[PDB]
Order: sequence, then C-alpha cells, then structure tokens
Amino acid sequence: DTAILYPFTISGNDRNGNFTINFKGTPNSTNNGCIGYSYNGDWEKIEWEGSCDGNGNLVVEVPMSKIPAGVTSGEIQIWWHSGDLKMTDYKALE
Ligand SMILES: OC[C@H]1O[C@@H](O[C@H]2[C@H](O)[C@@H](O)[C@H](O[C@H]3[C@H](O)[C@@H](O)[C@H](O)O[C@@H]3CO)O[C@@H]2CO)[C@H](O)[C@@H](O)[C@@H]1O
Repeated sequence: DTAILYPFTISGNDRNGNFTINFKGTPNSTNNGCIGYSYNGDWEKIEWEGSCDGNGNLVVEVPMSKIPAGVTSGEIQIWWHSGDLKMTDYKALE
C-alpha cells in the first residue's frame, strides 16, 4: 500500500555521526524506504531497509556525511512494510 512520509529537520553544517531513525513495527517484519531531500534543485534519495527485531524495533543509521552540507530538511519515507511500521523519532547521533 501507500508510502508514509515524515518531514525531518537537521543541522545544515554538522555532519558528524549518523542520521539515526527509530521505527516500531511488527516483530520480524521486512521494511524499506528512503531518506529524501533536495539539493541543487534536485531530489535525492538514500535508501534504507531493515527488519524489526523480536521486540518490534528497527534502528536505521545513515551516515551524515552522505547528506550534502547545506541540506537542513527532507523526508523519511516508508515504502514497503510487510506488517505495520511507524517512525517514532530520529536525530543525528555520534
Ligand atoms: O518506488 C518506491 C516508492 O516510491 C514512492 O514514491 C515516492 C518517491 O520515491 C519519492 O521520490 C517522492 O518524493 C517526493 C517528495 O515526497 C516531495 O516532497 C518532493 O516535493 O518531491 C518528491 C518527488 O520528486 O515521494 C514519493 C512518495 O509520495 C511510492 O509512493 C511507493 O509506492 C513506492 O514503493
């Protein structure tokens, strides 16, 4: 079914560590999606995928260095979720 989009905001200048996204979902599910943002007038996507563990938790990490400096916002997208999946929270962490 339908893609789920979550607007995010980050530092435009701090590129230390990892964009860290926590999802809660059906235990043992498969899921995938992206982080999407505009840079230089163009839409760019960094894909993620992962399975929820036995507790229904999924942590996705994307290194910050993959996102150009000067980008401060975009969308976390869920594309495929075998069961249920929600994004509970995100931040840049080291
Ligand atoms: O095929 C993968 C999935 O694609 C989903 O569509 C998303 C596109 O992949 C994504 O590029 C597009 O991005 C938008 C963004 O949401 C918007 O704010 C910006 O203004 O423009 C971008 C488009 O250039 O978002 C869509 C989600 O709406 C499908 O919905 C999904 O079924 C499919 O698996």
